Amino acid sequence: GSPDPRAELDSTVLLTRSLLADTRQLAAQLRDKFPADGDHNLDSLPTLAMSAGALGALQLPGVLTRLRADLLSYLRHVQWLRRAGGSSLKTLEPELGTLQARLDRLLRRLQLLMSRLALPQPPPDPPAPPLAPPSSAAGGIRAAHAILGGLHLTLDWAVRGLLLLKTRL
Ligand SMILES: [Cl-]
Repeated sequence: GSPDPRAELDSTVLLTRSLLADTRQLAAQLRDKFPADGDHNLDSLPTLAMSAGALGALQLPGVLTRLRADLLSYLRHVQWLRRAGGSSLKTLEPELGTLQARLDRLLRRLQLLMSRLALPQPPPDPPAPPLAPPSSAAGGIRAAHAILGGLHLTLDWAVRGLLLLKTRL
């Protein structure tokens, strides 16, 4: 019948926590093999909003729209890593492929949530051009740290924001 927004957000948050745990684990595996000297970023990754606090029903559609777009970008980046990241990342498979599959399951769940709740859905933003290959083997590893770290942070803020928003429903 009519969906219970609170229960739908609870379910979505549970699946997001799962993906967050898979991402944290792969990031630790990557750092064990290729230690990193400080935080790493990529220009082609979305900007983290870290939007928590003053989160009410009014913000829910926007939070979900933004998370969908961010996760799609992260998916493209994971796919690129597996494709052109370089031989150095071969042992991160099959874990990176499994992460990609679970990221797809979360995207489907978000689309289902927005449809069931009759929430306005975004206009198709033009797909970004292809990602260039890494400039070097070390550049590919830095990119992997940036992609996994950024995905971790995106999912952490999604959990936090969606649970704070749920408290006002
Ligand atoms: Cl799903």
